[PDB]
Amino acid sequence: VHLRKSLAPYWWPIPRKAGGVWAVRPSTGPHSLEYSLPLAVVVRDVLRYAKTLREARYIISRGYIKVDGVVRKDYKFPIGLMDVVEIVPTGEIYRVVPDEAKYYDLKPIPSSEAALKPLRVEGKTAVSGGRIQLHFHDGRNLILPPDVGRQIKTFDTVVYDLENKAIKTHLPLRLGQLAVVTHGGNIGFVGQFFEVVWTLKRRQSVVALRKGEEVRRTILDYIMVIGTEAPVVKIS
Amino acid sequence: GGLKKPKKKYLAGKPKKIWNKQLLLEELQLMGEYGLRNKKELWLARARLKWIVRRARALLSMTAEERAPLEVPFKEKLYKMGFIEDPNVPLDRILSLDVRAILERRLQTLVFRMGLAKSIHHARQLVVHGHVLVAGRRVTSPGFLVPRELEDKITIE
Amino acid sequence: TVVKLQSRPKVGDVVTLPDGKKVEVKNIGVPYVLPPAAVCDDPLCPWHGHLKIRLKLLEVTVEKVRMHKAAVVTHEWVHYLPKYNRYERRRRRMRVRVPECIEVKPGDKVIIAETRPLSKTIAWVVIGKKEDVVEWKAKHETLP
Amino acid sequence: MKLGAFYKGGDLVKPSGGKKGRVRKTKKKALGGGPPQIPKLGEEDIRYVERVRGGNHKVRLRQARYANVYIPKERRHVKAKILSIVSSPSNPDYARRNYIVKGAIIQTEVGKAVVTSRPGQDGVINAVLI
RNA sequence: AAACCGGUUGAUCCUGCCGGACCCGACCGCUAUCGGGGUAGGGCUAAGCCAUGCGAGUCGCGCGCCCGGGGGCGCCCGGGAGCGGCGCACGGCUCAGUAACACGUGCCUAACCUAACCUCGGGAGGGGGACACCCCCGGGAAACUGGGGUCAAUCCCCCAUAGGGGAAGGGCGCUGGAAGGCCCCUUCCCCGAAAGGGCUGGCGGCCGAUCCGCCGCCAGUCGCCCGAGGGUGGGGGCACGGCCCAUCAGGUAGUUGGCGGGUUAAAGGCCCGCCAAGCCGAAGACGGGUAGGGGCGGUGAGAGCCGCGAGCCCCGAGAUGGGCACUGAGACA
Ligand SMILES: [Mg+2]
Ligand SMILES: [Mg+2]
Ligand SMILES: [Mg+2]
Ligand SMILES: [Mg+2]
Ligand SMILES: [Mg+2]
Ligand SMILES: [Mg+2]
Ligand SMILES: [Mg+2]
Ligand SMILES: [Mg+2]
Ligand SMILES: [Mg+2]
Ligand SMILES: [Mg+2]
Ligand SMILES: [Mg+2]
Ligand SMILES: [Mg+2]
Ligand SMILES: [Mg+2]
Ligand SMILES: [Mg+2]
Ligand SMILES: [Mg+2]
Ligand SMILES: [Mg+2]
Ligand SMILES: [Mg+2]
Ligand SMILES: [Mg+2]
Ligand SMILES: [Mg+2]
Ligand SMILES: [Zn+2]
Repeated sequence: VHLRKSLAPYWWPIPRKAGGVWAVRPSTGPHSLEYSLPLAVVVRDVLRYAKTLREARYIISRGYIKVDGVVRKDYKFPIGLMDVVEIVPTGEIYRVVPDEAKYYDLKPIPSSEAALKPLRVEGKTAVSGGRIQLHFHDGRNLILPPDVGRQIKTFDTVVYDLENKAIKTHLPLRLGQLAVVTHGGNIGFVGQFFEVVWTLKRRQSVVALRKGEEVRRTILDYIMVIGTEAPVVKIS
Repeated sequence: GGLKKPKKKYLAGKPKKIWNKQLLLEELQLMGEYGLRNKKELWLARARLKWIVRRARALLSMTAEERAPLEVPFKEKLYKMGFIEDPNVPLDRILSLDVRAILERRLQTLVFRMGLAKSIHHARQLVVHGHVLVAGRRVTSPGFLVPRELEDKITIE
Repeated sequence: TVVKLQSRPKVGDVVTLPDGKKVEVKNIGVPYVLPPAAVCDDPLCPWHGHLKIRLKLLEVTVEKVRMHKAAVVTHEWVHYLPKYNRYERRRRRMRVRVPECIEVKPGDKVIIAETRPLSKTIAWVVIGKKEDVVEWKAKHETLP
Repeated sequence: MKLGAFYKGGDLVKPSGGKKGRVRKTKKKALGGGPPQIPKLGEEDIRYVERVRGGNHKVRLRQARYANVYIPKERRHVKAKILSIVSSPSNPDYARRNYIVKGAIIQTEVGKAVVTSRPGQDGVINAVLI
């Protein structure tokens, strides 16, 4: 399967005309094609550690790159929102976070919050045994007992332990929390949740965010709760 | 189903009626003073002049709020190129800008107007053979439109 | 198969026909349309059957009711012509499904909703007449 | 199966009755269909498992002898035997050729039952006693 | 630069055509030094016919065998013909068919499938077989191909359990705008997994220089099966938008709908049995003609006109004309 350079996502940090007629195509990983960047692009463009595609594949082939605690040796692995990228031989850590300019950015983070990942609940399914399965914004799943999974509704953000496969902290979606817009024109904006026009489809509800006193509006689908007045993990 | 291809950039200054006597007389004067090669170079200067004037025309038609972010930067950019003299004139003052102001910015003209050569055609020959250094680098295109700040760096070999 | 009612029921009501079967007025997910004033047992009915509709709604007028459990309605809109800067009124005829619990006549304005295809030309069903509509507003919660 | 002989693609006729051209020259294999596989009344049960679209499998009853008749009045399931097909309301030619389809009547050992499954697709005859 | 100029009269004011001046596209004539940038070139002509060559492979960390060099612990390395896995449905070309759910925009699939990959939960027990390369022979002009012997597998098959499908009755519960869905309970019928395989290191045991392995365990790593979701690709549906002709006015009879079925991965007159007479049309049916649709492009001060709507990108269709299937996640290639 190919990806023409014209059909590449608009926000990717690559020149549109100059270059080849091809772009590296992500291999159906834990994100969406429109909202993910392949690992070889990050190693060559965003970190500039490789000057060619073979050099980027060589760096990835050694297992030097760790993505969310798992060494990825696939150069077409997709990276997306709230993912933790760690470079082993240099010890630097980044969290791909919603950016006001690049639309998605590699921000350095402290080593303590490297195992933590904030995940937005995209939905729940009832599985065998009566347990509940949670689906997150990057396709990741987590099966829970029925009573604990009853109190986690959709669009709630949960801080997930990659190290323990557990839920550190559950952040319900209520009016008055700190949210970051994760898609759309108003990307990168972090503000208080203070207004909602509940539509018939909840995913299409109009939501307003405030930062004293710049007010931006989006739909309810495009905002992730990052907690109260203090963001739980460094995003900006 | 249409593929874009580049078009001539000197068409805006080209006259649609070339066979006018007074038009032929005025243009023949301009080629003589500044030593141009053909009418294409002369029209290319006018095409630049039409850009500066048509842009200033549209900025006048824009609202006061819309004009505000672009008004001063437009005049400032005109000043730095050396076309205008005051970067603080009224916007309607730019409308009467004259094509000779663009022709003076040509690198061939500056070599002659700085006394670095015997004649304007000699100064074209100086740039062509590569004896004119602009800030230490050889700039061999006689139609180079030098900006204001680079003008003092023009030397000979 | 169709039993009329002296009064209209609500969503979730269960009514038993003379055949003794119990029919529950389902919730079709549209809160500004009242259920019909009679009950049918058609499995392809959206009120009293398994038919699922989408959230696309259109308001049309009945033109021909001579097909079995279907009707010919007309859909109207306005088209802007940029060259003349004027409008043109356009209309298109559509085939829709008319359930037994809902009675329609020509000239009447009804409500239709997109479903899965039911025949070669029918993919919309009469949710209910215009008079069964009810004013509806969203919710606007704001933190001061 | 996906056979072009049983193509399930759209007609070449408009709702106005006029004819329209062919946008595609060939018949797509995805839109292909298959011949009927409803079982025939036989002295033993023969089941055929068929590979279908996406590498899935469908159980086909080539030849039917028993029916899983269920008694509503008693709430018991019996794997009774089948003696004859009484009548097929969808088409009498199914009963006339001893072919079992959903909605058909069968005079089983326990009595009569109405076939409640699609024996060409389910692969078994689930029956409910009348 | 929002422009006019020539021409009907003996002369004049009009009307009204035709010409001049400009830009771009194709072909052609005369002439032709250099460089830079650019997704220019049998499209506007036959989807006319073709000599010749090149145009999809890769993996020894799935598998046995053979050969050569080296070394003793248990093998190292190079090579050969193969089996086997994955890919070859992407990529490249062209513009006949198509006035259509083809294309564009905006929405759906609560009516669907999806190998490779990601995440969560669970699993990997027992037992068999065959066919290549090769060896002994061939047959045939060649294409191709026969018989016997013989070593393997991540090759093929069986058994178990998990799981899965159907029919039926109940439910607290989940999702979701809305359950013919998911989950739990009960009854029966039916189908029905897996490669613990490779590598590395460690341990121990069996065995022998005619062996250079086999076995048990442990860890690391790459893999295999099931359930759920995502991802990607694809099938299908809807509202609206975009040619000309009335010297084309009535057309349609599976035609329009209903009920019951078959088939499909899945809804549907998709197909079939029965019932009705409906469906489209002057707001232009039907018929004819032309054309792949869009992003877009040329021109003009603009409204607009035109398509040079060839080249670049997206969707569609096709592979001498017309059909039909195998394999496969996916082709009717
Ligand atoms: Mg159809
Ligand atoms: Mg004009
Ligand atoms: Mg005269
Ligand atoms: Mg004319
Ligand atoms: Mg040709
Ligand atoms: Mg391996
Ligand atoms: Mg080999
Ligand atoms: Mg091979
Ligand atoms: Mg292709
Ligand atoms: Mg043999
Ligand atoms: Mg296998
Ligand atoms: Mg299930
Ligand atoms: Mg078995
Ligand atoms: Mg085995
Ligand atoms: Mg069906
Ligand atoms: Mg038909
Ligand atoms: Mg070409
Ligand atoms: Mg053919
Ligand atoms: Mg072929
Ligand atoms: Zn009803």
